[PDB]
Amino acid sequence: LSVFGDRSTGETIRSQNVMAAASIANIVKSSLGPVGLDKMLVDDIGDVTITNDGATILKLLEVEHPAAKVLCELADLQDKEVGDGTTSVVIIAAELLKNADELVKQKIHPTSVISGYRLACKEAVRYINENLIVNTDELGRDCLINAAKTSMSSKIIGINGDFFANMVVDAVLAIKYTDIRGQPRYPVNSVNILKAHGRSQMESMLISGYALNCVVGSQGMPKRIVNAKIACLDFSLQKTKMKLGVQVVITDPEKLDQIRQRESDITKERIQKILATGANVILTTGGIDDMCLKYFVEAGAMAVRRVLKRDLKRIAKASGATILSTLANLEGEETFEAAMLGQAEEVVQERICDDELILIKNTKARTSASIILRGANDFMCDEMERSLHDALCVVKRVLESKSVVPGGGAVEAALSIYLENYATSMGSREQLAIAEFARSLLVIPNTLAVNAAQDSTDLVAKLRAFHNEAQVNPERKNLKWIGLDLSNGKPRDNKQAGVFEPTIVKVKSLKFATEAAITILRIDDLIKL
Amino acid sequence: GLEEAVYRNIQACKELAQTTRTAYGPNGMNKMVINHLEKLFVTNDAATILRELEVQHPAAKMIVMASHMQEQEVGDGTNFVLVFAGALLELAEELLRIGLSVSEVIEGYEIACRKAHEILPNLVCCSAKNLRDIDEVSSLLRTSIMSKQYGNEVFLAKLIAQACVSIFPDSGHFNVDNIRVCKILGSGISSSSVLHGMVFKKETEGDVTSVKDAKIAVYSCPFDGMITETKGTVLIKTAEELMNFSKGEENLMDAQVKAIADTGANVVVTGGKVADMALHYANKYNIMLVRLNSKWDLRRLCKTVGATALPRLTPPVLEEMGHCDSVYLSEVGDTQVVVFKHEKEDGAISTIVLRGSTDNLMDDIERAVDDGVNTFKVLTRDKRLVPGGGATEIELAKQITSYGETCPGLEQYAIKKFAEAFEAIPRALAENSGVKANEVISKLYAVHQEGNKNVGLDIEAEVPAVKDMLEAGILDTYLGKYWAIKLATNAAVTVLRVDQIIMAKP
Amino acid sequence: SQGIPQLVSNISACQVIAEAVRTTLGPRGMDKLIVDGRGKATISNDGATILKLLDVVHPAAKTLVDIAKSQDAEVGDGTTSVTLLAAEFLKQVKPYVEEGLHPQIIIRAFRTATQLAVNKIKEIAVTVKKADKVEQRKLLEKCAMTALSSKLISQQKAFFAKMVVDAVMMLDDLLQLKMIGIKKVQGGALEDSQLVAGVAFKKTFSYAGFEMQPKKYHNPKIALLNVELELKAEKDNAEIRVHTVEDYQAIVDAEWNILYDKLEKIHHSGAKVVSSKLPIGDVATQYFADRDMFCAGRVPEEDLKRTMMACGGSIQTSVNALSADVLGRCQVFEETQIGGERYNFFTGCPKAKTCTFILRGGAEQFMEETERSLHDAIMIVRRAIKNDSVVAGGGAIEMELSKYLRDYSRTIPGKQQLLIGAYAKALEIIPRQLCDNAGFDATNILNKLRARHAQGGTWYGVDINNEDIADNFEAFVWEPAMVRINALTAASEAACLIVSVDETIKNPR
Ligand SMILES: Nc1ncnc2c1ncn2[C@@H]1O[C@H](COP(=O)(O)OP(=O)(O)OP(=O)(O)O)[C@@H](O)[C@H]1O
Ligand SMILES: Nc1ncnc2c1ncn2[C@@H]1O[C@H](COP(=O)(O)OP(=O)(O)OP(=O)(O)O)[C@@H](O)[C@H]1O
Ligand SMILES: Nc1ncnc2c1ncn2[C@@H]1O[C@H](COP(=O)(O)OP(=O)(O)OP(=O)(O)O)[C@@H](O)[C@H]1O
Repeated sequence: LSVFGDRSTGETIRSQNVMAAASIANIVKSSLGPVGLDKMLVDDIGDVTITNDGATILKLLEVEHPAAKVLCELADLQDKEVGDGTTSVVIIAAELLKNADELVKQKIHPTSVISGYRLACKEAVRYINENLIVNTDELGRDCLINAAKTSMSSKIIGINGDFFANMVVDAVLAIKYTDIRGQPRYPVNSVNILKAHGRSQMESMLISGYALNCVVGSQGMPKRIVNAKIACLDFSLQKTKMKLGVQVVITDPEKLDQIRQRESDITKERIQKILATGANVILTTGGIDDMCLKYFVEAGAMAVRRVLKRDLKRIAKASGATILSTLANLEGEETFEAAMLGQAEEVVQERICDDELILIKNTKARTSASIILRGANDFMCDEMERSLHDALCVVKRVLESKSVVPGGGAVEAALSIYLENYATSMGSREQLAIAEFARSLLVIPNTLAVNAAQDSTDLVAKLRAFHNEAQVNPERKNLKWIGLDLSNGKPRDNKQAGVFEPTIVKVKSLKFATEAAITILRIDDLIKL
Repeated sequence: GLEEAVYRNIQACKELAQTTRTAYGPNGMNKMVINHLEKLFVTNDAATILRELEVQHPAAKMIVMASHMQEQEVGDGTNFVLVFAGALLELAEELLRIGLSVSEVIEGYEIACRKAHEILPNLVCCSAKNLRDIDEVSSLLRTSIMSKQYGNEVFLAKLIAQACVSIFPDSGHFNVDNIRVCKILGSGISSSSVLHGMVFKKETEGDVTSVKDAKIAVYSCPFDGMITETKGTVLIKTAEELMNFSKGEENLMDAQVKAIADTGANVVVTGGKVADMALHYANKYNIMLVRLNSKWDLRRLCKTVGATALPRLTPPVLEEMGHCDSVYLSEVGDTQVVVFKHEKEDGAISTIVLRGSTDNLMDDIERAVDDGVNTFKVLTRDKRLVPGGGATEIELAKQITSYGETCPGLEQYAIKKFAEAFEAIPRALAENSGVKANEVISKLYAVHQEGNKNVGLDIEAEVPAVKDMLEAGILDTYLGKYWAIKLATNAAVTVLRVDQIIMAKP
Repeated sequence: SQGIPQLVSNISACQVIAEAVRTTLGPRGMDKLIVDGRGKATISNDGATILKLLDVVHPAAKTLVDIAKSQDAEVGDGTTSVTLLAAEFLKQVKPYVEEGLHPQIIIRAFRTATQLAVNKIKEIAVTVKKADKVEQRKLLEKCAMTALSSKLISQQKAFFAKMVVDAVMMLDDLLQLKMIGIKKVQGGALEDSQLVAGVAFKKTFSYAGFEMQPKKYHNPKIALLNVELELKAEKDNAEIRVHTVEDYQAIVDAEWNILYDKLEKIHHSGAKVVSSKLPIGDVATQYFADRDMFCAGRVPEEDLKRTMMACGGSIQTSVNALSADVLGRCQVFEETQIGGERYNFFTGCPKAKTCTFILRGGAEQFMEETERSLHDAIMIVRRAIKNDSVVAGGGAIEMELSKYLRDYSRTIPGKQQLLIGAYAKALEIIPRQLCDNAGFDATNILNKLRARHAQGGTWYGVDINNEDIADNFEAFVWEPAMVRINALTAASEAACLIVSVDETIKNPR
């Protein structure tokens, strides 16, 4: 035969496709879990990047093989669907291929394996949805306080766990707003975590409102105001210019003097229109003139200068005000009355050590707050801020999706017993397809036990010994919803520990891994050109 | 052609330690050994390993020659020498890489060896009460039969107990030579028993079931056609001349068995085969005829009653005969055996008969019985017992490190490594039981820090924790641990003292 | 080599012993051809016959041979059942060895899973003595019928089923396979297979002696000799060369008196019939016809070996030692004409524990296929009267134990869960190899059999006749419970002797 390449068919292309796919699983085997190990990503230039996140591992992993190129696209179907889950699809689907490769040597055609996998996947969603938990128990009943306390144990904040877990539980429930038909989700923006030196870490206070890290300057102006109008503006009340790169020409020396007298006179006209609206809360990015601050201490307007731009975007979103970029309305100068102003209740200049902050209370629609992490030095405050941010996203991603499931090895250990008893109920050349589907789901506690420095033959088997008793008899002495605590090396209940996972990250993982294992198993011939 | 020249003397002994490290303990693995006569054999005893494995490196032959001295004065802990002294030479290599001299490790080992001989009397908890009871004896023997034949110690601890109590009134004469083992093919270990006197597996071929004659003669020659010591040209031509030799052979053998009846001997032992017509002449004059084809069964009888084996065809010699009280037959275990009982004598001979279906299985029980007699052969001396299962190996390693820390000078390095060589023996017991050895050592030092002594390994595959050895009934011999530490330190100091080996012509 | 790779070298030598007897599982299994050094071919489907003739040189492979050596002496067969079961225990734990699991953990779970197999069998074994009010003769006629099913005598299988149940009834409580003889002679129809209560031979003695020798005897003295009574014999002759012509008359007369004095010692002993392996001449049959004595020579030694055990005599080569101590006795001595050949046989011995079953047929392949099924049908009806507590064969007890050891594995935490769970899949080698040796589909049968066991089928197994599943307890295919216990404990003990070995020591010789 004279063709334009090399041809190879048979079972030898089946064994070569599963050995190339399971080798990619070994790249993401040790990096699974919160205790996952780092791996070096050698570039073609010569530099190396140390990443342990499995989503960034498969993005930079470049294997020029079509069997490994199939597993590259499921990372793009995972983040666009839910956003998490990625490498748990890879270890499941590669162990699905390795168990199915043993079936090819045992005189089973893969057509019974493909049709058996789709019925094993649909029955896996049925057993999961019959054992779910509705998104509730937000107040009064803990699986939360204890849920965020496990994430906080790795840092120095974990000495007083009950003191700091209450600051993140009430902050998560404060940022809840439906806003579409009764959705309620949680926004990507969260509470602003500031820091100060309050002589110990026990002086943190849960402030129910946003806190600005700015100082008002003068003292003769009163710090306690009662009016509700809040003004936000981006144009500078200082001496203005045309452009940083384009300038106006000044030829005569006396012509230079009269434009400075006009700058002192046009500042008197702009302050007449701002204070006519009644707005006392004045926040200016570009700064406030020195003679303009003289008019604010007699009128009683709480003027704050040199405010950050990203802080003002959360302030204008709080009171529902509009950010004004330029004060000139394309032919003259106006203040845009009753448009850029919001409503509030009380703004107090609270005495906080080394940074006197500005707190706002009862705005229009903010739902955000602030946590003042008072401490001793910059070492303990910077590590506690990232601990609050890591504990915020744990409680956030759980209480979004409308129902959750106790995860961390509790899902796959319960599915290994039900799908085996379901496999003995069908027959018809698909019993071995579902029985090997149950053993292929056991690699999720198997890789978690070897990463927790425990005996993998004992820790996985302790999960299945408790999940089998839930199916034998419905008595309450059977332990139900048993998770995997990788820290102590002992299985515990996920309802008491608060370890929860969304359902859409668990359903779409079993859906995508079986469809990826179907496509590689359908390859029986190789053609190259 | 030279790389290190001091490391190759230690690596040859590290290979000798690896052949018995995995074979340590009640959970130790067996060894498929091949005999020199091309016979398949399965065993796990440490003495049978070195007897078949012809080791050739003379640096590792010092520990093997120490095992032959370990078999003297104590019959306990041959595997203790190959593990502990192997851990001595392995831990000494970490000191020589730093820059320490080999003569500094030698004097530092002999300092910690004399210190370990003082802490070992402090760990003696219990002792034998000398009650000669089967409940006191079998409680201590259950630990010695363990690590030889695990699972079948409930039948072996009672059978050797009934043998050693019958010798203990004979004070100062208890030994392993008084308890002999004779293997009989049968069902299993459940049908085994213990008898008194000399018991052979072969029954009496004659029709006499009981005889009280004292004169016993042993003839190694078989019963066949008699050959004259001279030339003796015997020629036959016709059939009548052949019948004159056939009838003349029976008539001369009638006078041959009559010479045994003339000297008053009714017990004859024949090493070879017996003819059918000569068997009829033995039963006519009431003579007990026992066939013993084994040479060790014949050599046992000469060293007990004095009856020698003569090569001639039944010579009437009164001087070379033995003396016994009562020789008779007994039916035990569906098999008739011969008993050389001592009725007039007080008796100090006991024989434990073992039953089994496999000869490869029954030989491992024989090494477990003789190690059980040798446990109480040691206890004829001063009775001191130590807790086993790695209980004394951690407390001795705890006090030596506490002693070596307070002692200043350069000798503190060899004392600290003398304690960590004792840690390999619980590491050998934990690894053979399928348990992570790093977790059991941490669990042993945590309970010995608070003063909870007598804590050893819990023998279980699923439980990585520990338990008490006093309540479990696990007890070792202090004299078995006394001579084992002294002989292994004297062997490991001999390998470190020798630097290079040079071959020489005779 | 110590540790992991020494166990892998012993786990690959276990495969070459199981593969020698993998295809011989079942009555319809494939045969094996073993040729020795002399050049003789041996075709046998028996697993004990192959393992005796292999003589493997590997030390780890000699363990599984000596376990089967102990099995044939006590039980009698089932050497391929204890070989494939001990082999499949190792192939399931083989990926667990490279994981780092210690081989002692393989031992600690093999002792647990074997004891659960004993307690499940004794709780499920049913004693069948007088179930549904049937006769015991009809029960052995149905169980021996399935042993002869799908054979060449299926046209008259009801007649051959009555022949096995009549032969086992004529013996005492001491039943054995070697006491029954099977003869193969050519000619006749298939339904003409008669039965002999005692020992019979082909009787190829075609010398002189007719119109004499009465075939009826009440209590004859059975003489057992190995002497030749021919005129041109190799042991009775005289060659004297001389010139004297009246001595020429003497050398022909004295050569006759050599045979005459040896024949005179036969009649002086009082023997009515004489038997001899060596042929008997015409002048010796003429001498017995004058003194009214029966004679029948040219008998095989193997037919004489079953005769001396029944008649109570012994074989004596010389004729001088013929007396009443060695003469056998019987009560019925008749002569038949089965198949046109003469047949001598004795009936009514004082030690009558042996018989002979003659086969008839038009082709030799129609006879050798039956005697392979006849020896199996004899041991089936032997095990039925011996052990009353029986279970269903055909892999029915193996699929039930695979169900009981699976759900109990999920109730035990630790390293025993993934091992005893693999022990349940290791017992599947008995129903799987019954499908491949019979040429069926092993996928569709085992998936249907395991689905039937979950719904409540406790006696369903693999049918070797059809490609269906059937209740072997109701189809009268049985096996004793005590043999299944002894085959399970010997398989786990033989699997323990390969796992517990960690290093091989070879003495330099
Ligand atoms: N709180 C927890 N307790 C115990 N186990 C957990 C917990 N959270 C996650 N896990 C386990 O960690 C694994 C997640 O691994 P990792 O975060 O390294 O990658 P991944 O998120 O699976 O990859 P991808 O982003 O594609 O899905 C899950 O399989 C889960 O079982
Ligand atoms: N079941 C057990 N419990 C506690 N300790 C044990 C057990 N088995 C063995 N040991 C420990 O093992 C050491 C002796 O074990 P072992 O029986 O293997 O030596 P041995 O085989 O008697 O020596 P030899 O080879 O001379 O017969 C002792 O220190 C003892 O404490
Ligand atoms: N009629 C049958 N139908 C299905 N399976 C059968 C049948 N006869 C035998 N077998 C299978 O064959 C195996 C027995 O093999 P084999 O006949 O070689 O030993 P055996 O003769 O039964 O044993 P023993 O040597 O103890 O008599 C059993 O496990 C059984 O499953």
